[PDB]
Amino acid sequence: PNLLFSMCGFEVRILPRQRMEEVVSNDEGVWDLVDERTKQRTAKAYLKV
Amino acid sequence: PQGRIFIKFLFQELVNELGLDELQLRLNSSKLDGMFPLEGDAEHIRYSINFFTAIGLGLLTEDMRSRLTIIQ
Repeated sequence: PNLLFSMCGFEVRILPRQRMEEVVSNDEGVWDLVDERTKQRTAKAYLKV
Repeated sequence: PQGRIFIKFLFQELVNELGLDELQLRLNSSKLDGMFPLEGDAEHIRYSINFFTAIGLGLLTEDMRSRLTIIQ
């Protein structure tokens, strides 16, 4: 389910909201990925250093 | 009108997490009456539908759009 990568010093774990099997409100160190058109949030990007 | 803006930000945030899909289900199951009049008072329904179409969504207003033609 995960898609990992890292750029600069950021490490990013991309979970599509689909396969998370649960959607939980999470802290501010976690991005929400918003589609262009549907204006939805389809994936959470977890950030670490 | 300040409060109007408040509502605007409220639903415009509340959409992005649900995505306008779950929105219609929750609302339709949340029995909001005073905000979504089906009982009558045409002009108020004009204000509601015109308002949500002013937000830029308006897809919550179809059930009320029917009641426009039913009033006329």
